[PDB]
Amino acid sequence: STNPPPPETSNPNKPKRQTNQLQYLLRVVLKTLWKHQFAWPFQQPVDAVKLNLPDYYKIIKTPMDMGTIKKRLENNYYWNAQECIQDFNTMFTNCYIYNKPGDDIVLMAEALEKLFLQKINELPTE
Amino acid sequence: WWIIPKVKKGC
Repeated sequence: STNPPPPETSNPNKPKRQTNQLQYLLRVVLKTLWKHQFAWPFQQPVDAVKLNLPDYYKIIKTPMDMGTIKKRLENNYYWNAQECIQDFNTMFTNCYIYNKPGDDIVLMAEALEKLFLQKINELPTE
Repeated sequence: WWIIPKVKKGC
């Protein structure tokens, strides 16, 4: 009936590094997706209270959104690029699981996922 | 913005 707290985005006990793949994920992948016409429902955690989705978090136990991913990248929360990629994949899969295939949100997620894959296919070598 | 949340957007 309430929203859960949003995912953690900062942790001073985790080691921190910057890598060229993590920089690409932030400056190319995240930035490109954020600017997309269909990004707005994905820029913050799903507000199941405001959107009147009382079962959202009864079904989705691993919420993820691009606002969280951005702040995780900015806080050097991720050590491996694959951690970040997994969060993007979780965000898309949540949307496909909760919603129905003809819903506008799913059409939006599919277009963003296509763009995501196009950018991930160009991920630079480490 | 949503006409029906998730189902139909209005923008």
